[PDB]
Amino acid sequence: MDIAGTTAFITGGASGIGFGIAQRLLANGARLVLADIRQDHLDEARQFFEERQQGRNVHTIRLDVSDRAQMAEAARECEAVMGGPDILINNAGIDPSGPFKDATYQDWDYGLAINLMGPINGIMAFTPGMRARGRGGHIVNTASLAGLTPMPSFMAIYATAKAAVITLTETIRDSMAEDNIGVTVLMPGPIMEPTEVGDMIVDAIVHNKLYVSTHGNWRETCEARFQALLDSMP
Amino acid sequence: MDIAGTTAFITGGASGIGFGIAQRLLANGARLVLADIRQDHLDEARQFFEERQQGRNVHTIRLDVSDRAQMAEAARECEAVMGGPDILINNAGIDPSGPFKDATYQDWDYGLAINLMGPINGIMAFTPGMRARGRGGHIVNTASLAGLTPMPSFMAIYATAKAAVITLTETIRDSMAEDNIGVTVLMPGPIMEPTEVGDMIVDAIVHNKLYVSTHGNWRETCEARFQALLDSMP
Repeated sequence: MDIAGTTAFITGGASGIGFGIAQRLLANGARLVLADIRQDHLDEARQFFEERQQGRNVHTIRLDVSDRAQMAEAARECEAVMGGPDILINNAGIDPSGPFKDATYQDWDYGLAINLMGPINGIMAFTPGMRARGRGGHIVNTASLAGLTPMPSFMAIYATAKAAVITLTETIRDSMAEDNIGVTVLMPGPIMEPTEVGDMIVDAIVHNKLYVSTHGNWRETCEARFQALLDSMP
Repeated sequence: MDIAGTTAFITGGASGIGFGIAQRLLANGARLVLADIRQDHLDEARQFFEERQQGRNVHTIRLDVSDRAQMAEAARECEAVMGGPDILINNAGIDPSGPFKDATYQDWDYGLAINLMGPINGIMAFTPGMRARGRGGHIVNTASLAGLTPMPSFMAIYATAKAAVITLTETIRDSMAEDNIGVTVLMPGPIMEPTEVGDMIVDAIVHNKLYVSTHGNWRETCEARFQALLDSMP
């Protein structure tokens, strides 16, 4: 899809990959709504754009992506203030990792709430409008290569959630396509510069690419896992 | 591990795959605790074994695997009544499929609660004892080939949950290994006789196999997905 003239709503938008994506979407003609849990991060992020004389095209919303009522409110605020959005970037995450025997129900609940239910809540809250407005759109979900390559037990919660996000994104593709909404799952490793990731995401939105991986260092470990899965099949 | 003289706790144990696993574990010398949400199913399953003079080796518990308090109760009752368990089969599932546009938060919460949090709750409630008793054990989680091969959007919730269970099982392996507890993820297709699946699980427990797939029909479709993932990697 064409990025020019669109509005992008970006969770975890005040730092890291989310902020790199923000920069490159704005550079390609999008207006921005940055959502994040930290007030100070959001103000710093908009100040960056302020210094580049683009403050009027960036709005910020303090948001907990696990709060479904807040997510619905944010979708209405986005539409009112900046329009749309046409582009939804579900990028917020957290890392609940630690010795697996020390893991608690609270770790599981929080880990899944942000990393898995965040994107689900975004899809639930934003797609009714994205479908109804009828001008297409795009959804990017940030997963991780930790959702694909074999991971150790101290990363069980994170890996489990991010694997789910990969399959979620794959599986909703046909449903979203009915209303000309493309989907992409972003699978980072160690974050390469955020604006480089941003440009990969620009390409994925423009050309409707399902998969974006930032690194290839786990090609062989992934291949080995994939082969073991295949070998299990009679 | 040797199955003879062990106790197996099996969720969704009163029908389908769970009951086939129950049958073959008992045939290999395990005592059984069958857990299921349906009391009438449990009664029928109990009767089946009673008529084959195996009644005193089977115990039934009505259980909602998404209820953590009930799961804690079940672990206490299992240990008291039948001992152990040495073998934990997290097999309960449900399918909230339907047009993805019409999916509700309730569909997602139910789908994830049973299919993903069920096994997590089983692990959390049962593995402390399995570790403490110090005689090792085995955990089988029932996922699905739907968690691996590309699925249509109307199956998004099920596919998402089952993909997560595959990764859950992979990642916890090294933690469970510390206490000589092996793990297996079972990935079924269309259910082939349940007892045939049961024998695959006997083999997995005896030989500590990480993966069991019941069908080879999705080899090529999985290969294509895996290749697309690999191709995304720089």
